[PDB]
Amino acid sequence: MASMKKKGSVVIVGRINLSGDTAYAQQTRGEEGCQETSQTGRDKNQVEGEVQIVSTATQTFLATSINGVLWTVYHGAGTRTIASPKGPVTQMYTNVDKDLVGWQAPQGSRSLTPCTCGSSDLYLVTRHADVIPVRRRGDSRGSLLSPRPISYLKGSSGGPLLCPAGHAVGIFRAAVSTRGVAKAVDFIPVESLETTM
Ligand SMILES: COc1ccc2nc(C)c(O[C@@H]3C[C@H]4C(=O)N[C@]5(C(=O)NS(=O)(=O)C6(C)CC6)C[C@H]5/C=C\CCCCC[C@H](NC(=O)OC5(C)CCC5)C(=O)N4C3)nc2c1
Ligand SMILES: [Zn+2]
Repeated sequence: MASMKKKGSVVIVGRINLSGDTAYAQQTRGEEGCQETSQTGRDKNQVEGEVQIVSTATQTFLATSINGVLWTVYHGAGTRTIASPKGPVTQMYTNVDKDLVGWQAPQGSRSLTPCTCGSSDLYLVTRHADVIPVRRRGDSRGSLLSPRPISYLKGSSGGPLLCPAGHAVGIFRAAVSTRGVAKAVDFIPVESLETTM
């Protein structure tokens, strides 16, 4: 019992900048600082933007602020705390049945607005700042207009699907593939988040 370890915190290591004319990834912390922040849970870096790049000791993925909650996937974060300036912060939402977790949105982040447009013309934002057109096909499904190898989507779970107006429509959860080519995506609809709150 004395030699039992504690898993580290999720750590913000960068962001996807959607501010201006061009989307681009920014890194805010390197691997050594990430590993240390994961163990202490103390992250004093300023946070900005809507889409964060996050990492554990073993995985990296995305997390998206909607309505004052930083949302991501359970298969990335598990039940882990997130590092913050005052120490590890416990999850405010955990739903393994939805592959969904959330923490209070960090001070300085901006939140996306939940979409009420009812539009089926969506855009998936990846960890490489690709903005991928996706046609909505169901409550939790959308097809890529231009399929591509799943490699290009790996590490983007927790990223947003946006409507034409830039509202949040869902959180990227899984990729549907044939012969390694992603033809469709599975996502947590924003309404499932809004119900969870
Ligand atoms: C443990 O407790 C839980 C609870 C509920 C869970 N619920 C789901 C649906 C789940 O699925 C896992 C993880 C997810 C994934 O891989 N997600 C993306 C991703 O990027 N992760 S990641 O960031 O790299 C990483 C791992 C965090 C660091 C976007 C994926 C990108 C590429 C796919 C790669 C090949 C995989 C193709 C696969 N496909 C698929 O399952 O399709 C369907 C059958 C499911 C409905 C249709 C797929 O996508 N996943 C498999 N695990 C759960 C686990
Ligand atoms: Zn909208």
